[PDB]
Amino acid sequence: TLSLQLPWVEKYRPQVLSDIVGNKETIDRLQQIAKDGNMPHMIISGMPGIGKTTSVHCLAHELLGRSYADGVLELNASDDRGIDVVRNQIKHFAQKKLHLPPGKHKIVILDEADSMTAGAQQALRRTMELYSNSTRFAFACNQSNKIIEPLQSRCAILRYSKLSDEDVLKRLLQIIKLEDVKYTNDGLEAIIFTAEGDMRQAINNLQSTVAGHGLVNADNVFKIVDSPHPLIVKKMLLASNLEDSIQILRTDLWKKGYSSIDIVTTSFRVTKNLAQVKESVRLEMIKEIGLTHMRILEGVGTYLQLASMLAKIHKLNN
Amino acid sequence: NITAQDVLDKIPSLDLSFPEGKPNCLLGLTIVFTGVLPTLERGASEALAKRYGARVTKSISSKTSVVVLGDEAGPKKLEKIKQLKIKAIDEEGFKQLIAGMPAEGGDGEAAEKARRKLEEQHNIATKEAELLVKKEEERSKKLAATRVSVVREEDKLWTVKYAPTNLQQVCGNKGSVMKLKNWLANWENSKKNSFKHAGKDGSGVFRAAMLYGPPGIGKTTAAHLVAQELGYDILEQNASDVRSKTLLNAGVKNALDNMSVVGYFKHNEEAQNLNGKHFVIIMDEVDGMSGGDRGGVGQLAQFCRKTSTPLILICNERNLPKMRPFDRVCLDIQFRRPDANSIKSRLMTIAIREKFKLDPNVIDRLIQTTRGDIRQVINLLSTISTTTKTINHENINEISKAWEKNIALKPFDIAHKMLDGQIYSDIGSRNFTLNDKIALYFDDFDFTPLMIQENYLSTRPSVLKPGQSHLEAVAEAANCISLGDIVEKKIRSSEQLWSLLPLHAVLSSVYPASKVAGHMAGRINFTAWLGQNSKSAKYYRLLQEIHYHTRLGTSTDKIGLRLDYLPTFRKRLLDPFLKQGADAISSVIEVMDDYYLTKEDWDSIMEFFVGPDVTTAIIKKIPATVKSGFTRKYNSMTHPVAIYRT
DNA sequence: TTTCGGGGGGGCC
DNA sequence: GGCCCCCCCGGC
DNA sequence: AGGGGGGGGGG
DNA sequence: CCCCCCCCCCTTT
Ligand SMILES: Nc1ncnc2c1ncn2[C@@H]1O[C@H](COP(=O)(O)OP(=O)(O)OP(O)(O)=S)[C@@H](O)[C@H]1O
Ligand SMILES: Nc1ncnc2c1ncn2[C@@H]1O[C@H](COP(=O)(O)OP(=O)(O)OP(O)(O)=S)[C@@H](O)[C@H]1O
Ligand SMILES: [Mg+2]
Ligand SMILES: [Mg+2]
Repeated sequence: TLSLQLPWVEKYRPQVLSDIVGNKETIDRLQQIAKDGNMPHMIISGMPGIGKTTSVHCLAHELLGRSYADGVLELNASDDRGIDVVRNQIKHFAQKKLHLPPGKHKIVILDEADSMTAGAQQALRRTMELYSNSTRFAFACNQSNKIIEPLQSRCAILRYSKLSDEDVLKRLLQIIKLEDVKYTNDGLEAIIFTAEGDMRQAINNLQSTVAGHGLVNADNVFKIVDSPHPLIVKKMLLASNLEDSIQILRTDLWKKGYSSIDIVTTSFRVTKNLAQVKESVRLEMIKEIGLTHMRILEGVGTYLQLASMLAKIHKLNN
Repeated sequence: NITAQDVLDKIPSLDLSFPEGKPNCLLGLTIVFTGVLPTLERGASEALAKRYGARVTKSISSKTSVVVLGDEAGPKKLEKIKQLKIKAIDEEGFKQLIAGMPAEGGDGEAAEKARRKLEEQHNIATKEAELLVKKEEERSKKLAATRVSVVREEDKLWTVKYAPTNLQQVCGNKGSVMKLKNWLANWENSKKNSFKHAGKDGSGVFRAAMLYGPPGIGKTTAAHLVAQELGYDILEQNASDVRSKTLLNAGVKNALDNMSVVGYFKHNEEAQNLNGKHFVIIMDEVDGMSGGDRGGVGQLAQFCRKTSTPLILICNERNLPKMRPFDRVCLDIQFRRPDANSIKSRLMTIAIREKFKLDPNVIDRLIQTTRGDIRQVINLLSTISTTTKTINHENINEISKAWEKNIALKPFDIAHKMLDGQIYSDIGSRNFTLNDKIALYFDDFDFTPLMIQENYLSTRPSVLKPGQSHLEAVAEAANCISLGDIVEKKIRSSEQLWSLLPLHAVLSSVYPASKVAGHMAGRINFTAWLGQNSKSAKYYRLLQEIHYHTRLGTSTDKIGLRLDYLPTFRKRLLDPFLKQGADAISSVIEVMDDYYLTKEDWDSIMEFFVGPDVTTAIIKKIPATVKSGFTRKYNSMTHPVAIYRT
């Protein structure tokens, strides 16, 4: 009862570059680099649950073989990465002497490099250049704009795309085959629908199902999983009549336990990206939503305020 | 055989899917694209034009050959076209043109000259490749000779392998490199003259240099090559070193007037190499001096004027406030982004040596992808060549889109882009979305609202709704600006409601611009609110000083003092000097003594009035003798003090 | 410019 | 080693 | 947007 | 030496 089982997200984390699904071109480039060598300074960008850290770790492992423990310096947001660290520890690591195969170099992995301050990034500049014949840098980030322009100039840009439904289904089917999990097509479709291109969320929900109810079907998935509330907000804001919008707001959001601040923020975000409505209408709707958001922030967060916001939105959209 | 002019004559001329042609069929013909083409977008049309080697010019000029014209063309475009009598064609005309030149040549001197230039570029690339392979061969021979009685050349970054070796191999910024070389080659003469014999170039007065430009243009490379070519020994400090006043005054300072032991022990057998014994200081990445380097900038500025050896500073952006101390203590050298015609032969040489095909016609596009970054374009070539052996027009679009450099815009650029009517149209809004506008605001969220408020009254709109006037749109924009100001006050409060920043983006910048979006009717002006606010703060502090210097004798607040008391104080203090001459002094002094007023308070009070009661001209017109006597009388007596130890 | 709160990086001791 | 101080962001 | 500056072409 | 395209860069606490 006191022993824990390894989650499938860690038990089936890809260990070779061939097992990473999606972004076929970039993965092929990384595989060929590993086959040949001469890894350059690179920055891998993307969104959560796509395989950036997995890609960097697999590349480093396959490149350095037995010398992984001596030629890889990994630092993330859980470690101190200030100006002093960059100027002493990373500099010493880059100046270190180590024997590696002909076309191999030491690797400095900076996971979540976006959080790094400007001073540390500036200090890294000449260090990445003076010792490029023995050390190479691999940054992994979610927001590339947080990395300063001089650092971006020195590295190769690798922007990852969101995993398509086909790739997520392929990896999920492999996991099911390995774990011998009974499933139905609708259950897998629901898992993909909730995943939104996030493989980590897909695997977590797949484990929660089976762990919770057993056979994977839409019924059990939706019993444990909730359809993303942004879609509900979009449906509410696109209703033809005020009655339908209020009905959706009550039944699907208010009675489900969602807070008013969450609802208004989601409405703002959804209205921002409604390409099927004119820009002026969206701007007026955003003005009304901002008024309601300010009212909620002041402390008056009630069903009546959201209903009034919906009524004003329908007034504008007429 | 076939002349371009004849084919153009055959094509119909306008008055005021596509077929595949042959390689370089449009070579030597300059094409300018204006308006909106129903079939191809601006980017797609430009790519199709560059496919055939045509040169695209952003502006219409007398040398222009043809100008494709569609719909929605600006008045300036039509005016230039009519003035310069330049032919224009339609989509069908361009389709016929792209297939009407099977001979890809045989035309006027323009095409022949373009072909000659292309051949010269190819020959230069071939010669560079030959020299590089010869250098590799001699290096291998030396290595073999050494081994008979360490870093592999295939294990180096392409940016290191093809780094410039001499100053003639650097692409672009020829003038800046020449200026730096001249400055460092005449440093001895300037030092002998105490840096006072300003030469024709004006570089003889500066003992320090400040190189500034965008990333990846060859600044550090140029500095190091210039220092090496002249024999100087290089001392370098980068951002990886803690360049604070404490350690700067204990480190590099001593080297400013000391010989180099390395130079003496390395050039002892050389002759005429005086510079070998001297130092050249290179401070790289001065703009990278963060809080970790306290007082370093001021110490560098002080050194710039008190250095006995040449000193070169390198920075990326020179126009920051933090770089003000170097205002007029160094010779400023600007390195601009190199043009796509400067690194062309270098790219052919790299392609030849690396055994991959790089069609020249797609080289230009790559330069725009990295915004003129040579390091970035070399890295892009190295990464793409890893799996793709051909860089042609069939895949350039994907590479360009996947390697786009996202540089945050500046206040003026943000204002220009956001006050443009194109993006707010249906098609423009479809391409440039509302999310993009909010991101453009967030690029600089502290100055975008002020710039928008400053520049929303100086545009000719193109988004006016039917029946609406410019004034009504301005009023609506002002109303939304006021609402955004209220939201801003709420954000910067005791509650720190930063979650409302996106809403502010829509209320302060996006919505008013969408209401008055159009074409700027004049120069974009910097926000005037900051200087006015500083002036208001200064005047309020002065008013408070006067109020607390006169509180004992007055019954009012600061506002009441300004609005009611000060005019009568003017009548009692300034008018007498204008009527009875010097005799007023005594009386005026008495009044000041009655309210614990000083000369500084007198000037401050005189500096408040506005409108018909401005005293600047009148005060200047006062006789000098009267003011001198007033000052003498004031300083010849003892006056009371309202507040002790102010 | 700018109303707290959190983080970093340096300066006394 | 510890206070004490100054400077700088804050949406997604 | 308007004005200054750098470099290739004609002259 | 003088002039004309073609674009870039800077206004900005
Ligand atoms: N392409 C993928 N193929 C297979 N599994 C993946 C893939 N991407 C993510 N996963 C799975 O999700 C888990 C986490 O993947 P990560 O590499 O940590 O994602 P990440 O993008 O690096 O996270 P961020 O950007 O720091 S929030 C992996 O252990 C895998 O089990
Ligand atoms: N004008 C150039 N000609 C040829 N190669 C260049 C040129 N500029 C940059 N490079 C290439 O990019 C590499 C780096 O050039 P750098 O001299 O470091 O540019 P930089 O402007 O000093 O970069 P910053 O300011 O530190 S971001 C060179 O070794 C070259 O390989
Ligand atoms: Mg990760
Ligand atoms: Mg540099």
